[PDB]
Amino acid sequence: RALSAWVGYSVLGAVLDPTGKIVERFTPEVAPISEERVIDVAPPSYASRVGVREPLITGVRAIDGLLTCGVGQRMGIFASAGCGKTMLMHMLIEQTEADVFVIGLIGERGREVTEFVDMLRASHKKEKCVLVFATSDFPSVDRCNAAQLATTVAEYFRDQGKRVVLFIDSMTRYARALRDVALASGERPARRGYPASVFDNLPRLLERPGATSEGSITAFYTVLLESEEEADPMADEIRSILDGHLYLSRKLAGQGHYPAIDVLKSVSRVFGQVTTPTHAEQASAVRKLMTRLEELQLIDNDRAMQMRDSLKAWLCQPVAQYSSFDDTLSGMNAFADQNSA
Ligand SMILES: Nc1ncnc2c1ncn2[C@@H]1O[C@H](COP(=O)(O)OP(=O)(O)O)[C@@H](O)[C@H]1O
Repeated sequence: RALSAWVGYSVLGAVLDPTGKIVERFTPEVAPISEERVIDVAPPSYASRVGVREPLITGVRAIDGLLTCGVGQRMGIFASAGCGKTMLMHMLIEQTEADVFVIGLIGERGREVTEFVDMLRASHKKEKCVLVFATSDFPSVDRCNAAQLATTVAEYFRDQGKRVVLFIDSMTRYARALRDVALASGERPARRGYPASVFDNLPRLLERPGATSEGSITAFYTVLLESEEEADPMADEIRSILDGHLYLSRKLAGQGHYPAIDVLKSVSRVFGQVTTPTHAEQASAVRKLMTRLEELQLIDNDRAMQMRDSLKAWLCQPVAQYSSFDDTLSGMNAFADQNSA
């Protein structure tokens, strides 16, 4: 399982199978610069990293205002079917300003992999993106190697001083792949099916992104919620290792409200660390306003109803639209002024 892969500028604008071989390109080769690297390497020493200080502007108002991410943070995207998470990923790719984008699709159906590649084909920052994939037809070993290879490419470009963003689709599937790889060997599984090595190996992958002296890997990890929430232990044991999490709602999805971000169910554990005190005050004000508006739900009724509509309209944002951080904060200020009255 512990394989070596060839990474570098040669795979910029390219699709990789779980072994590091280029199986497709959507732009010419940027430069023939490569490196052989072990894809299951240990995370950087806790004493060598720099703290999550700077924020990462993702262009989305619901994130920049109430859930601001940090350069080096490890965010989670919690979704079920039809919550709109893949268009959220493409939105983040388009709007965010970063040197390199690295997507890692794990256990996805090959149709969806092709669809995402074709989406990357039309992006105007396509030469920055590197896709790594492992379809269902691949063994669990290769689905695991896919996420490890994506993290390794991100690490390569981090050591080059570049600002790197890393997506991993379905951390659930990488967890299940580690579980299956361990179970295929002599490993004992009484903990909800997952043996001991799974819980040591998940954070080993999660603790690799993060800011360094120069160069950084901000990472997003997606988690499937099934359609129950009564039986979902892996989601909650994954949320604990993340520096925040994004909750996507089937409710606002069925409404047509995208990004289907439930702001109240979400948090960025680096928000206060990457936001100015003014922004931090306005965020708490808008949070109180939202909790008051949803707490009320069963001339004082009319104003508050038009206010709920105004706020939900401000939170809604098509992937075409882009909002700068200044305008985002200008909207935050208005919806805080409303809380002050
Ligand atoms: N600009 C848009 N206008 C209307 N609907 C949109 C737009 N962008 C995304 N959607 C909705 O997002 C949904 C796709 O969700 P999807 O990303 O496939 O969720 P998942 O990734 O969890 O499968 C579609 O049903 C579509 O209605």
